[PDB]
Amino acid sequence: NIKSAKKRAIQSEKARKHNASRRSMMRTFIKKVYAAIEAGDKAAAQKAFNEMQPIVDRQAAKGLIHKNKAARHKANLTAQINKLA
Amino acid sequence: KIRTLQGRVVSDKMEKSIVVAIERFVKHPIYGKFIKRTTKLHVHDENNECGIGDVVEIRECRPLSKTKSWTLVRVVEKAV
Amino acid sequence: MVTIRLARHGAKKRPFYQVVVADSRNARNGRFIERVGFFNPIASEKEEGTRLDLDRIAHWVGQGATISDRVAALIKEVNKAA
Amino acid sequence: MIQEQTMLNVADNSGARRVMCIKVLGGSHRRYAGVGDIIKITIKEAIPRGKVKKGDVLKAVVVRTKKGVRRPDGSVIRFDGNACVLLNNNSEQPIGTRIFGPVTRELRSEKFMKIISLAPEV
RNA sequence: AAUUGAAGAGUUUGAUCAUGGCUCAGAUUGAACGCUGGCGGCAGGCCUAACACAUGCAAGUCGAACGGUAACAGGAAGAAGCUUGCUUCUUUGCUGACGAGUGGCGGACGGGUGAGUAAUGUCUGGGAAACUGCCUGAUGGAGGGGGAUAACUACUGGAAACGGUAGCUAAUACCGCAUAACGUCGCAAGACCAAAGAGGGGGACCUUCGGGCCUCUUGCCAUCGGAUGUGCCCAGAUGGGAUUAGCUAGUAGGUGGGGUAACGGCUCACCUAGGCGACGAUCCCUAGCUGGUCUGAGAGGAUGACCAGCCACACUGGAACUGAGACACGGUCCAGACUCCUACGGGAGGCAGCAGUGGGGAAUAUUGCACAAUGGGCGCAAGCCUGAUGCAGCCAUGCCGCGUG
RNA sequence: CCCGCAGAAGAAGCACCGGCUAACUCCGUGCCAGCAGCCGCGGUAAUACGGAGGGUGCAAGCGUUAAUCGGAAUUACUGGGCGUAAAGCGCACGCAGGCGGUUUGUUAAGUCAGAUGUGAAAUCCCCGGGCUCAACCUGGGAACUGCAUCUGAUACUGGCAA
Ligand SMILES: [Mg+2]
Ligand SMILES: [Mg+2]
Ligand SMILES: [Mg+2]
Ligand SMILES: [Mg+2]
Ligand SMILES: [Mg+2]
Ligand SMILES: [Mg+2]
Ligand SMILES: [Mg+2]
Ligand SMILES: [Mg+2]
Ligand SMILES: [Mg+2]
Ligand SMILES: [Mg+2]
Ligand SMILES: [Mg+2]
Ligand SMILES: [Mg+2]
Ligand SMILES: [Mg+2]
Ligand SMILES: [Mg+2]
Ligand SMILES: [Mg+2]
Ligand SMILES: [Mg+2]
Ligand SMILES: [Mg+2]
Ligand SMILES: [Mg+2]
Ligand SMILES: [Mg+2]
Ligand SMILES: [Mg+2]
Ligand SMILES: [Mg+2]
Ligand SMILES: [Mg+2]
Ligand SMILES: [Mg+2]
Ligand SMILES: [Mg+2]
Ligand SMILES: [Mg+2]
Ligand SMILES: [Mg+2]
Ligand SMILES: [Mg+2]
Ligand SMILES: [Mg+2]
Repeated sequence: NIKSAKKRAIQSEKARKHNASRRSMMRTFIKKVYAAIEAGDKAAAQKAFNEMQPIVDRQAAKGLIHKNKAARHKANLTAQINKLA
Repeated sequence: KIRTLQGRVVSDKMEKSIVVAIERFVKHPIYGKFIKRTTKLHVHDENNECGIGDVVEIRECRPLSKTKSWTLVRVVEKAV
Repeated sequence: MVTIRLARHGAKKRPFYQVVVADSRNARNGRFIERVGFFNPIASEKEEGTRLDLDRIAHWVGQGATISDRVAALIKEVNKAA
Repeated sequence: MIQEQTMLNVADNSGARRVMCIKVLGGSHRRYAGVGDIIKITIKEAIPRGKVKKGDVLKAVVVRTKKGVRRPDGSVIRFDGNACVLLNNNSEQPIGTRIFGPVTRELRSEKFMKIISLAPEV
């Protein structure tokens, strides 16, 4: 409403869409992992982890999941896979 | 220990869901007589070991549950 | 960031500031961390008019506090050692 | 296509929720009201602090009906229910200030211009 | 030196003593009314309808991030007003500057209110599992690329709000790629993550005369600290009622998955059958809590304006997005209630910010001045903004002083 | 804030006067008009109504109303009562609860002691300081009677034992 930082409104949408896509693509690669664990495939399970690890670590750096959120995911996944891998 | 609490058991009958009674005396803030103000606490005790009637020593840990912020330390006495 | 500044506990037309260390975001006369001096600008030439526990001010500026503009003057106006 | 005994919904903030038509105005022996005609109604039920109480008797203009409206090409606009807008007795003119649901252009009636100005649709 | 301070009277009786209510002298007030009314200093000023609101103002700032010229200011090869040094327009963003736009930081502060809340609250005292913008210590970073886009141009729809096509372009916008430890996962071996430039002045030397180069400043990335802010857990205390005695299925606990910055029935699946309760649960009624304020010799009683702390709310219900921080007081979205605009097709708005208005009431102020001070936002700065604030206006409303001899 | 200028020049009101309660007479009125916090005044001499003279009390205020506490030991913890004045349940048995003879040992929760931390600033209070005084402003103390932690003391109370 009439006050300069209308700008801010339209700004936070540009932001919102940006983060929306990277935020999904990320949880996809995360999904691909839990998929293999439910399957049984230890290799695809590691294969999945090794391609998602960078993009999590990476997203965090960029700052839509800042720090430990990544950690937990790695930690969790790692346990799971070699729980029976 | 940074402080500890004693108290009798009161309820053992639940997979580690141990609850302990604590008893203080306190001067009535108005009529000076001393009365019994009781406190019940929900304490953790891995591999269930205390029993109804046991005196027990207890300490304040972080939240183990919505209810539990205390584990036990030692036991004292039984078969009341 | 924390800051050293003048709270104005004066009295219409005869100001008398407390000098305080506080979260710069708070109100000029609101919540503060500790008091570290005072500054009567109507001191009168009689006696006192700008007492100022330096060795604390010190401490906080060590811990990262900025100083006002007025206060900065007072410190460099107390002189410092004499 | 409304007549005596017909219940109607209300398309305004009048406070009336359910009304009954006790008269079809506009001509001796005249049976139906529809389109955008004026009817006399009684109030069967109303909200607790409205502009009108239950039991009140006044007029209203029908603005929505199951039977609808034909247009000069053959088409029809049909509504799922019958709705009217309450008017004051010695003036027609709407008692309410807001209108709800769509209305038809048939209301182009002068005295009902406020009703088109307000109101969401058609 | 520093709470060292306590009084009674009237009235049942013909009279009496007792019992016992009523009344009175005292302090106190954000007060009102009636009569009266001189001046000043400090203070106080919608207690009611968390009723509804016309209009102005209450949050911006940075050209030292970016392409930039539309306004007005100058200057300019050169075209000129010509009254031959005083100077006019074509233009040219050349720099002083600067509407609009991108970007940055602030719009989570400051200011309002007391609705909800008997506890995600508050007060006291503690605890462990966390994040923390600006500011600050330490240690190294800061390579090399890429595709966009607003502005603008053209075309075009609307009364307006504001749009549709197609191009076109810069960066501290954006994304890869490198680099990767005292960081993250991992017992290890290993694997994995980042960034941005912008100014100021300057000797050779010289360059495509823009600059490299030197040099200092400022911003940018990473890790560990500080400082502050905030999240969370426990205990005790913090109104009333039994003409409310039973309450409870995510309910209580466990195991695992998931989740959060973090512990956790936070969530789920499965198991155990628990958990609370007369030391008052549940239900109902009322209520923001504190410091303190008034009174009282005290103990108490009463109270929570003005000042400061915490919480909570921002038309009503609900939501999340952005962000270090919000489920956002002058942000967004949905529903609702209600109001305004209109060319009738569609749009817009929320004073419990300041002033002001209607309404309610026994009753509560000016649509003022200024950033000079202090304090806050942004900027290297100069500065710009700041109804915070500092002042002024109104009322004997109070305190204090003074006068009317 | 300072100096000059004129001329007492512009500047007093409100409640009360029966007792409680400081302050008294006259006229009018006549259970009327009316007053009133409580008692209670008014029917022919009204210090109680209304007016007047006088007086008492406060003063740019004064009265009235509303409101909290006080006096009220009238919810009595400090600090009260129940034969006849308000008040012993018609009587009993008894769960919970409260209380509990006497001895030794032990415990250290109640209790007591010390130390440490904390109890925001303002406010209150004491001693000062600054506005011509005062209100107001300010330095510094004192106080916040509280809470927690640690270590001790064991008479009393609580726990355990006999
Ligand atoms: Mg887990
Ligand atoms: Mg008598
Ligand atoms: Mg008057
Ligand atoms: Mg600009
Ligand atoms: Mg309320
Ligand atoms: Mg960037
Ligand atoms: Mg890399
Ligand atoms: Mg680059
Ligand atoms: Mg779990
Ligand atoms: Mg007393
Ligand atoms: Mg206020
Ligand atoms: Mg909301
Ligand atoms: Mg976020
Ligand atoms: Mg507003
Ligand atoms: Mg206003
Ligand atoms: Mg009125
Ligand atoms: Mg103001
Ligand atoms: Mg006398
Ligand atoms: Mg009288
Ligand atoms: Mg007489
Ligand atoms: Mg009493
Ligand atoms: Mg008695
Ligand atoms: Mg009796
Ligand atoms: Mg008897
Ligand atoms: Mg004995
Ligand atoms: Mg204090
Ligand atoms: Mg003096
Ligand atoms: Mg003993």
